[PDB]
Amino acid sequence: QPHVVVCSGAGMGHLTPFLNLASALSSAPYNCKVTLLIVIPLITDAESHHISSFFSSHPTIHRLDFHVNLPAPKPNVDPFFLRYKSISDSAHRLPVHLSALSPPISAVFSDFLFTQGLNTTLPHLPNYTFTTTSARFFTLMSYVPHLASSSSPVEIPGLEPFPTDNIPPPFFNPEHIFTSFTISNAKYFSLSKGILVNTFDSFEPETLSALNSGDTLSDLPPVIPIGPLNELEHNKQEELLPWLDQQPEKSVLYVSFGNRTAMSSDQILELGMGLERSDCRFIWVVKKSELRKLFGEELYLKLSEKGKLVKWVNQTEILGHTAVGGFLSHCGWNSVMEAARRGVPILAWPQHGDQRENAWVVEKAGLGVWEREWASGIQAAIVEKVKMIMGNNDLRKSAMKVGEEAKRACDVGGSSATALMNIIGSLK
Ligand SMILES: O=c1[nH]c(=O)n([C@@H]2O[C@H](COP(=O)(O)OP(=O)(O)OP(=O)(O)O)[C@@H](O)[C@H]2O)cc1Br
Repeated sequence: QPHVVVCSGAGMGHLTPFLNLASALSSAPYNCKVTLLIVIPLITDAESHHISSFFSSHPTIHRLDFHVNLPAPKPNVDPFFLRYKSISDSAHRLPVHLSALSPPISAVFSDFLFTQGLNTTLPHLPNYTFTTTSARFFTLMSYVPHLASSSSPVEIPGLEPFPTDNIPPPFFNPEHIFTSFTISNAKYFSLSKGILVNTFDSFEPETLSALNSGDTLSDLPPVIPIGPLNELEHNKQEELLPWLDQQPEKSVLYVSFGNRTAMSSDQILELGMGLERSDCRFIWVVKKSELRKLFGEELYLKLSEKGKLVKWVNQTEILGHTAVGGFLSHCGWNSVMEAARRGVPILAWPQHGDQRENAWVVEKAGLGVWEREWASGIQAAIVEKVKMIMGNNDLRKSAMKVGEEAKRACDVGGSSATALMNIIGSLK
């Protein structure tokens, strides 16, 4: 009976958890009427494919497009940052757009980019901000308006200090494009009904206990873990599954630095050489002619003999496969949670944004280990650490326990399932 609107943003790291939320709410035991807002046009052609597939497989979820013009490119500015700004700038349009829906909407579950727009413009709708990052990094985000100097760590009372090394450098520049919309939106988190986080109590217990006490970041509304949100299905299974079926248990390293272009040609080459020297079986989402002459023919062949060099996979199907023994990851939060759910040990090589703090959380939780200066010697970093990640050892066991706790959290009666049920049960 309750009609809820899930308001997604731009790019897969934002899209996926919104799709997962929308799907979870549509089905039992929540049984909501769900509308899924999509910002058009989409930033890449790939997302269009995935979004269309989703609505076909969930006919009871209504699509709602929300047009926002592409901003004009700039020499200096990142194109994703420009797009986020444009979505943030558009957000004030949402209450009218959303209130024109039927039936009556009970609540909005929205991207952080829509916070200021939804929370300051009439009509006032009940808005839960759904952050797609860790509780850890979210607490830093909430503090960005209170940033002055970068001389010392940022110390939020009641939380472990944030070293300057891990804070995105833009956050110390109030007119950096990213910082500007972070501030604008974070200033109004206090007017949200709650902050939903794709995490679980036993994964981030120190952060969450501090928040739950009322003494730390007291202006925030309740911060509510609702994860790990379990994944969607698709009408095209992962192509590599029968190849994975042929490999020994826990023998394959899954390698992914996310959707966007992450590493330089020199870095890709070095990773190639390291993977070659490791003799590990692998599946590596690289971001097939480019690669042959990037690696050279000798190395490209040797890599092909042990692994799969791919442009795209169904990541959850890979991580759920018994052949996969480890995950070399940039620690985008969706990837962390997908790995947590399946108990897959992570070798964390973070690059930017929330990734370093996410990597810290991964190590603190016993899900993996963060190689802080991986990028100073890529070939050596993989050759040294992969065997510990891929071993039958203390880390494998700690990762396995995280998986058990992650499944427990979203099972009936679990910390996250209960949290989400309470939200939905309170609804109009
Ligand atoms: O081949 C692939 N298949 C695939 O299903 N994914 C899926 O993209 C999703 C989003 O990724 P993150 O959060 O891990 O990293 P990012 O850097 O791309 O996003 P941010 O959180 O930093 O914005 C995850 O749900 C993956 O499962 C990604 C890749 Br790559």
